[PDB]
Amino acid sequence: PITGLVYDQRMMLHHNMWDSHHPELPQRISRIFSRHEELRLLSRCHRIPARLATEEELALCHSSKHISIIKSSEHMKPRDLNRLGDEYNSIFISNESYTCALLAAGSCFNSAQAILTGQVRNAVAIVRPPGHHAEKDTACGFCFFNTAALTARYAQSITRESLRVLIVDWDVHHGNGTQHIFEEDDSVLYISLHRYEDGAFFPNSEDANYDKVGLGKGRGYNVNIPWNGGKMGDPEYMAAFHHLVMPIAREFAPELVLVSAGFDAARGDPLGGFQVTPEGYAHLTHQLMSLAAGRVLIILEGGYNLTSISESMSMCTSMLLGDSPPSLTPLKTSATVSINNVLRAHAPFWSSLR
Ligand SMILES: CN1CCc2c(c3ccccc3n2Cc2ccc(C(=O)NO)cc2)C1
Ligand SMILES: [K+]
Ligand SMILES: [K+]
Ligand SMILES: [K+]
Ligand code: NA
Ligand SMILES: [Zn+2]
Repeated sequence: PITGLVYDQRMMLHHNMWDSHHPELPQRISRIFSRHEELRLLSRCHRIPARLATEEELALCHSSKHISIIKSSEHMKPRDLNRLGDEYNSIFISNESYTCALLAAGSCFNSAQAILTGQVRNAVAIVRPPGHHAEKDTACGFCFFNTAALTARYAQSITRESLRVLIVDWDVHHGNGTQHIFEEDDSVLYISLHRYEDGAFFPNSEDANYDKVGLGKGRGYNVNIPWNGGKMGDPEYMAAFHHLVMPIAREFAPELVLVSAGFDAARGDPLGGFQVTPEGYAHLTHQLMSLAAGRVLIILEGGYNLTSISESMSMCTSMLLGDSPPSLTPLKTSATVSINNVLRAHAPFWSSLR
């Protein structure tokens, strides 16, 4: 009946030397950590130490070439960091980036280990840079290595290959890297909710549409819930959880739940354009706690309004600690259309949807 928390100020060292106001700020993690202190949540958690991921652990999901290229940035001059970062879609690199990415992943491995060895019931990881856009062979969208995907494979490496891991990705963006890593895998159920706008929203691929249901033995094990038609908020997220996320998750019966917990769908986020409230995130967390005997690890992804992310992630930790959920309209038409499209796509695979 204990909640773990991992945070290490060393992850602040990754920075954008050309644009100090770039939204993926060092202060994202320190602001969230400070809010946990202010709300007296930190003293209620068991502190789990950060560690570096090893290169062998990175190789659970990533190619040796990709690992070595990112590692090579540790001693690069500015011009070379710029050139390397520009090889990718939406990446900046500093000499500290590789270490920080290692720390984000190893923090999550230690948290998964703490849950699976029974030291804690659940945990929260206040980490950066984020992970879910990183692919086997490339960095993308602020992400170097796919922390959540690696954590699922790490968990399987200390239990069994077929350990059932649910990844719920509520960052406003599609976790293209996570989808691809697990596309043929029935051991890892990936469920993403994301703004899509028929491909107009980053990362601008039809891979994020509802008809991408998985491949081969993984068919049915990839659930994309794509939003179209502008601002969505608590009503739409609650409805998606009620009709899709929770029924599928219960049927899958995960043994571990990882949350790719971006807070860029939050009210106030300049990039997401959505209105999910801190109370909304608390309710989503509380629902997920009903799965996997409560074995839930919340991993920070995106989220760029410092006040919004600090309040939102803190509310999630309050839920993990067992606090009562806070008090919480009809859906937008396009949201009903999205949910129905996903229901039709997934009813062949999940009896709970029929
Ligand atoms: C072109 N628009 C979409 C893409 C984009 C925009 C943007 C603005 C500032 C910095 C990065 C930006 N990016 C790249 C970008 C990449 C990843 C993420 C992300 O990881 N969000 O959680 C957020 C933004 C605006
Ligand atoms: K998502
Ligand atoms: K999958
Ligand atoms: K289909
Ligand atoms: Na260890
Ligand atoms: Zn995002």
